[PDB]
Amino acid sequence: AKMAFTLADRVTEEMLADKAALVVEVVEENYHDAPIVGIAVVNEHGRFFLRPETALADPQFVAWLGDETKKKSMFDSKRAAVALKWKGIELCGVSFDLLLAAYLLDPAQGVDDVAAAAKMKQYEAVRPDEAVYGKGAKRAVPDEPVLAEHLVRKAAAIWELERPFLDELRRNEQDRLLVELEQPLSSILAEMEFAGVKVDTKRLEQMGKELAEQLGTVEQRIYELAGQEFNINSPKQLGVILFEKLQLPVLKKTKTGYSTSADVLEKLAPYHEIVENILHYRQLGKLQSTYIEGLLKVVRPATKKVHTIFNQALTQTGRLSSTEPNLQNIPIRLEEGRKIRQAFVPSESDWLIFAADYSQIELRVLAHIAEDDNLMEAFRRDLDIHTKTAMDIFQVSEDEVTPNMRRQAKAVNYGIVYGISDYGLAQNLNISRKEAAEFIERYFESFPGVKRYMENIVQEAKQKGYVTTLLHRRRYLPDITSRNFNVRSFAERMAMNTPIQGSAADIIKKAMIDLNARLKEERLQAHLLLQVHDELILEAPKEEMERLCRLVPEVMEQAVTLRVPLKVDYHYGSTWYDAK
DNA sequence: CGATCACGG
DNA sequence: ACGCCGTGATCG
Ligand SMILES: Cc1cn([C@H]2CC[C@@H](COP(=O)(O)OP(=O)(O)OP(=O)(O)O)O2)c(=O)[nH]c1=O
Ligand SMILES: OC[C@H]1O[C@@](CO)(O[C@H]2O[C@H](CO)[C@@H](O)[C@H](O)[C@H]2O)[C@@H](O)[C@@H]1O
Ligand SMILES: [Mg+2]
Repeated sequence: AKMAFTLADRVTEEMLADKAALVVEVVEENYHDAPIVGIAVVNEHGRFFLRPETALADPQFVAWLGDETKKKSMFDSKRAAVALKWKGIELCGVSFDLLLAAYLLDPAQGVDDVAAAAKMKQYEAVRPDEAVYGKGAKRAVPDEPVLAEHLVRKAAAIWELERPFLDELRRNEQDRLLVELEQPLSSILAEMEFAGVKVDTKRLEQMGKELAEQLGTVEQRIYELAGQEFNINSPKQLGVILFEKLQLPVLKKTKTGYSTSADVLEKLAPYHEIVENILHYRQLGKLQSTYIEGLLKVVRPATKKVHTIFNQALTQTGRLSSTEPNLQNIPIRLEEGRKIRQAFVPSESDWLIFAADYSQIELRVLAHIAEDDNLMEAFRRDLDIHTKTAMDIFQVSEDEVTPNMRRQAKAVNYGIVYGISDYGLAQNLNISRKEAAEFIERYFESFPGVKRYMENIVQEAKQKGYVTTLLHRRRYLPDITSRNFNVRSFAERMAMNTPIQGSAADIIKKAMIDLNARLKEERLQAHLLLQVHDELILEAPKEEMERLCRLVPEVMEQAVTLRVPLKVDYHYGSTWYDAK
């Protein structure tokens, strides 16, 4: 169609109205220190394209960007706010984010550009980003006339789409979810990303050297026990060595061949001691490629900071994800890998890392939603839920529960409600299927409210076509009412899990908002560095630690009010490792 | 490029 | 058929 706009040479007053759609275009997927390629503004007065050299050097435009009373509608304002922070420019007054609006309406659409959001409301006057920029190796900023139209069309779409999106969100009881939760969170995340996390690169390099030496050792020992050289990192080549050369029993097959999973290898340990060396090599290899080589590749060598990106509009359940680097999967469960955490350090001298974590938040959320008398009682009385379950499924008194029995009970606790089978429980814990089935019966008899939640939540999903979380986030499950046992089954387990995992996401998000408010309120230097699903990581001057110790846990625990209390553990020290 | 494997929640 | 949600390295 025909859409008129001003390809402007200079900023003018009518471009600085107090309500506008604004596009600050960053074409690099990773927007940290990335170029801004163009600016579009659409308001009551018209449509404008501005060259970034010009607009970002203009004191009036920069003031307008920074003024919170001048309201902007955008798509992915976090991308813009961060790219602008790298250029030394503050962005304020973002009142609508089309990306977050589309995400809330349906995460399954995987909306990742203005065009994809526009399609939800049959708005077609805008091209997909991939069509304008090209895919893969063809990725390129087009000629200025083409770029300018594309950006103005994006700004025009946001301008037209705000009301229809807000109208549907309001209808879904998700309007406060957008304006009071996700949008404020976006600003908090932008600050966390830009600040970054400081890394001890010398320590990482030292670990890397040693690891390469252990790797070399374990590798040769594997070749020696196998009587051949092969690529150990090739599950397929490893399959041949284990199941053809060594004639080890084939315990599991996939559509592609023999499994060499950690679980299969565990079950093969009575047969040959090689499998235990292979497990060791894989643990070492992971630390090396992922957490040494990977981290050092992205660290900024002049500041020693890593700058992750929290994807706020990706997961189906309302969790965040973290990329380039992922800081939500740094090792903790085994002591060797946990030491990577010593390389995560305060950004200034005399600062400390502070870490706080919800205790068993998903099971507390389950207690609340299911209204199981027995489960609710456990949390109100501050009992250990994993020990209690152990007592119920092993039919023993409390003192008889072993640390191993607690671990098995933890697997039961995080498995049954989400649809684990007796088979799955038997395979995962390497125990008899008959006993696994008894565990499952005893659990349900001990927590009958949980059995009824599973039945009721699946019924609700079938009747409504979606499930909802505590703060009204939705996930649609069109696959749920199918005759196809597998497709229906996978959808049923999503119905069981999403309300629990998604409600836990809602609670921590609200917690981050409340916390930001107070830190700023009491004018502390403390700020957030990271969120890890049910944990918050901060850094602060050491003097601030007696305050954080009282403030952080309280904000966290009172974020929402449930039919059971929420519990938070917290720790500080001179590295992330030490914050335990 | 989709599976496999390992790491976290 | 066989708990859920993620990212990265690596393979063929
Ligand atoms: C280990 C593991 C964990 N999870 C999720 C669900 C919980 C969170 C946090 O794990 P944690 O051991 O702290 O659990 P928590 O209940 O906090 O137990 P602790 O009191 O920390 O022992 O991770 C899981 O889904 N499957 C697993 O096998
Ligand atoms: O800016 C993050 C935001 O952008 C999207 C696309 O709209 O994802 C892009 O950026 C991510 C972070 O660099 C990449 O991981 C992703 O591959 C890229 O498409 C959204 O998905 C995201 O919320
Ligand atoms: Mg825990």
